Amino acid sequence: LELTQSRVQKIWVPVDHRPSLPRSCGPNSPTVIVMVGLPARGKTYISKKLTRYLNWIGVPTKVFNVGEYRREAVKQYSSYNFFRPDNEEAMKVRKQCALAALRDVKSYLAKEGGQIAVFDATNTTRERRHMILHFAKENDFKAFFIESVCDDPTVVASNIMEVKISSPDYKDCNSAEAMDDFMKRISCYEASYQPLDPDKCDRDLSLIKVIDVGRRFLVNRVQDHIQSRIVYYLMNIHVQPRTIYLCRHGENEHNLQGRIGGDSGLSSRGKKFASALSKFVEEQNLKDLRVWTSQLKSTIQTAEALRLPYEQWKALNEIDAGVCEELTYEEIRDTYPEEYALREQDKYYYRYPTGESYQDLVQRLEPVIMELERQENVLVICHQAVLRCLLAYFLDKSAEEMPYLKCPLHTVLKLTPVAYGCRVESIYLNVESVCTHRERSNPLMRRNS
Amino acid sequence: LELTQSRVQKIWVPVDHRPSLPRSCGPNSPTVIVMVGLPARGKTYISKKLTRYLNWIGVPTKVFNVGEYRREAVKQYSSYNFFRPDNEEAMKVRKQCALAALRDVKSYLAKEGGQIAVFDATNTTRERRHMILHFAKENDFKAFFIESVCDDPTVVASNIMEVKISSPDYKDCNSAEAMDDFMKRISCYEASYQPLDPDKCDRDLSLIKVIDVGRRFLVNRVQDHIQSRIVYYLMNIHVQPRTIYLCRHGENEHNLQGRIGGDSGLSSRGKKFASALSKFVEEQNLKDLRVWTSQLKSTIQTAEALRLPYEQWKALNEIDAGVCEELTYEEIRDTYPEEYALREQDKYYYRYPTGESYQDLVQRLEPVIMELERQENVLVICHQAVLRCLLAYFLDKSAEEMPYLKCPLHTVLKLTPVAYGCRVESIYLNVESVCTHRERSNPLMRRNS
Ligand SMILES: Nc1ncnc2c1ncn2[C@@H]1O[C@H](COP(=O)(O)OP(=O)(O)O)[C@@H](O)[C@H]1O
Ligand SMILES: Nc1ncnc2c1ncn2[C@@H]1O[C@H](COP(=O)(O)OP(=O)(O)O)[C@@H](O)[C@H]1O
Ligand SMILES: O=P(O)(O)OC[C@H]1O[C@@](CO)(OP(=O)(O)O)[C@@H](O)[C@@H]1O
Ligand SMILES: O=P(O)(O)OC[C@H]1O[C@@](CO)(OP(=O)(O)O)[C@@H](O)[C@@H]1O
Ligand SMILES: O=P(O)(O)OC[C@H]1O[C@](O)(CO)[C@@H](O)[C@@H]1O
Ligand SMILES: O=P(O)(O)OC[C@H]1O[C@](O)(CO)[C@@H](O)[C@@H]1O
Repeated sequence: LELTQSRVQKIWVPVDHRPSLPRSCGPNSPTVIVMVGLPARGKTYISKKLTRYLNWIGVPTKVFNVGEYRREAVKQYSSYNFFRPDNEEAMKVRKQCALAALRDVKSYLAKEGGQIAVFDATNTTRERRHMILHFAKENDFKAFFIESVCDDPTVVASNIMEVKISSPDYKDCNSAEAMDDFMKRISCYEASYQPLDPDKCDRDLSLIKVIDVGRRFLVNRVQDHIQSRIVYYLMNIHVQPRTIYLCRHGENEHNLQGRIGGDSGLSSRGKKFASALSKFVEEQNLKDLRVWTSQLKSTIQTAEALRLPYEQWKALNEIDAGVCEELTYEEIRDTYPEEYALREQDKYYYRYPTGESYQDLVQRLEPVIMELERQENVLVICHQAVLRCLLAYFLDKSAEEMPYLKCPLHTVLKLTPVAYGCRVESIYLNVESVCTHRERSNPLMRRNS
Repeated sequence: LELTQSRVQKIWVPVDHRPSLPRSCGPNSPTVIVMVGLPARGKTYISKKLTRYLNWIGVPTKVFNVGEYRREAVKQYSSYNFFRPDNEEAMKVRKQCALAALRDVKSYLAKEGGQIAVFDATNTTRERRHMILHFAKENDFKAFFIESVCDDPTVVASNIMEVKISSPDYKDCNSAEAMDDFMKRISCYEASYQPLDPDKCDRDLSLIKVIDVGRRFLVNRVQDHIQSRIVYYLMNIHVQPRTIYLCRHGENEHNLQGRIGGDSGLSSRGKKFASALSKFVEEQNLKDLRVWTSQLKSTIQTAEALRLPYEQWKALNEIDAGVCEELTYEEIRDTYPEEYALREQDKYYYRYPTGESYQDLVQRLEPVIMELERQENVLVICHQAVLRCLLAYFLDKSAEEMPYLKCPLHTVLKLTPVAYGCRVESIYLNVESVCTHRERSNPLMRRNS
């Protein structure tokens, strides 16, 4: 009925004429995601990636790798003997490591504002899992299990070579031995490993059993929206090798006049960039390649130069500056000085009058991201702000740094799957253009001054 | 490089200066969705609903119910004897009915522009399914299977009472007998019913096995984006009883001046509507109720009147009229006569300059819809165009009629799950307001006139 619009987010909230003594209060249950499976099954991989996605879409998440807790308690690794079921002392340390991790999980979900906590450990026994349930139960946390099952020696072998042997545990080992020691380590967990059994013992557990690297899934009783998304997400990511290329439209006319937004076409240099891009793609010699653009003339003209089928996406359109479209930063500061200042102090959440915020872009780009995960080779020709959002997702950058990532014109960012994330390579196509990057940039409201 | 922007959709396409003799060409493989399971398992329900969703998001889909083909070939039903495995003649008719349906499936996917075809029949035998694969294989159609398994007599019994007994097959029967005849009919299919076996015989088939009304899922090798969505969709819909209420913000100031868009607050009547709405909600006496609004002041003020926690969604914001925001239809016709005319001849695809189209709303509302499916009781306070889109989804209205659906101010649309769809009830809260509904509305370009 009677409200006021927040200055940064432009959100309508009710005016709280806090009486004499303003009462605050503060601070949807948090979720503990429990990874399950033998080592070298991709649990850490899934953990890190899922967390990357969730934080990007706005759900604060953190991974709690029990392994790191162990490396912290036991300075240097020696061999798999540490993991033998008969190693009574090591068992105490391992148990202590897991409980210490949960301790931090409690502090995260109950005292640091986190919503999701990924408990990354083998958690291969009903006994370990029951303990976690109890823990969750007493702290009022929902529990969701993700088990990875893979009995393909080629896969396990490969997984070991990609992330295991180069672990700090094997700092003083050659491939031959690290590989041999890890295999023995896995054997240690095999005897008491009790996979999840939803059609029986684990009927009441909320879980997803990822089988044969995503070939098949077994989902049991999803509880909420959050558990709905993850499941959706896990069923769309793959591990096939491929490359993702990201770049902006060749320089446009508004770029030259320092004008934001609009729908201007390519400048002579922008067109030059287009051919260069065509040459670059040709040289990459990719068997197949999808090309995506926004619906703004700028990106489509660039795509045309490629002579390849491309698909337009309205979601890739540049951020909408509202009443500031087509205006220069100078004109914005002069006409909307307060709006200008507000954006500089909170560039991620700031929303343009009748326009958008970087936050809006993320919600808007979520489906572009979901498709990128499903695809193989893809070239995305877009815009500065948009590019920053996608890049933030792939490179796991925070919301605070997202609106400042450097995404120059005429430059292609080549992204490749490496280890637990994405490797990025920058390739400038050698065509001049303007630079549209802008970095971040009291006494009277106090006595004495 | 050199393109032109389409007048209606504002989409940048390359100029095709069709040479002397313009060549056209024309017209992603189509998909045949194969339903599997004993009768009264919700296959038709799933079929119709999935098709409702798909067409709404833009993927042309149609259901091919073999049952209707049979009722068409055999004027009147008599009893389950028709379905006995020893009824050699009926078997010929049934086979003929299925093949006739596929025939229409071919014509749909290959000659009518359809993308998805839902083959709705029990398809309970490996033999029937293998036939469908062959069919698909020879027409270059992908094949996806959805099997519904339910061994809960209470469920089957209930399903029978809700959609079976009231079938035209039982026009001359009382509940007692229709129920008894249907049970015998189901027995007929039980002997040769071979459920899907993904971990064996059906390993290479793309399928999802819905178990215990969604309690559990078994997904096997999703092939594309399309099979990704459906799966996601099926895992989010439920059949619990609940109600969805939809209405617009109480009348606002711009409403009074005949002004579109903007972010004006409630008028005195709009506020009156707010209290009325509060009274209405109270009288509905719902155990729980979620309230959703847009981020425009109008809907939030309305929600405030309820004194209930509500969640804002940027996706629910009214359609964006671009450079026409805050303008009157009169001012639009006068200032942008051509834009005005263009919108009237293609109201669904038309996009406002630097604004949106009803088509954009759908893509934008997809996640609102997905959440509505996951929830129980929900009150959505929004806007005319937005409301029309949601209503179009629930009432299965076409894109052509969506921008004209009647969604008056101060009126609540109560939606309830009934049969295979949604029942709608309109409740006007008895508070005056303006009417913002607008219906649809050569010689010189020819010789002689
Ligand atoms: N669902 C999966 N099944 C098997 N291997 C996978 C899966 N997802 C990812 N991987 C692979 O596993 C490796 C990462 O394994 P890691 O996460 O360290 O295993 P773990 O934590 O289970 O000991 C990568 O090479 C990755 O490609
Ligand atoms: N996954 C499901 N399992 C069991 N019953 C369901 C499911 N989905 C919907 N239903 C119920 O089934 C009924 C509709 O059944 P119908 O589609 O005619 O069955 P069928 O086509 O299998 O003979 C409705 O009462 C609906 O609530
Ligand atoms: O509590 P458990 O089940 O042992 O799981 C965590 C353990 O797994 C290890 C299994 O090798 O994996 P990780 O690679 O995740 O570090 C150990 O470091 C750690 O002790
Ligand atoms: O080809 P089949 O496997 O018999 O499936 C379609 C058949 O199922 C029926 C099963 O009762 O169901 P429906 O309610 O879908 O009409 C019959 O009308 C029809 O003959
Ligand atoms: O996020 P920033 O640093 O304000 O830059 C935003 C601008 O970048 C551009 O893509 C190019 O200036 C504009 O269209 C957009 O308004
Ligand atoms: O779809 P229509 O019939 O053009 O009406 C659209 C308009 O409806 C409103 O919600 C009210 O006029 C406007 O904000 C919006 O522009």
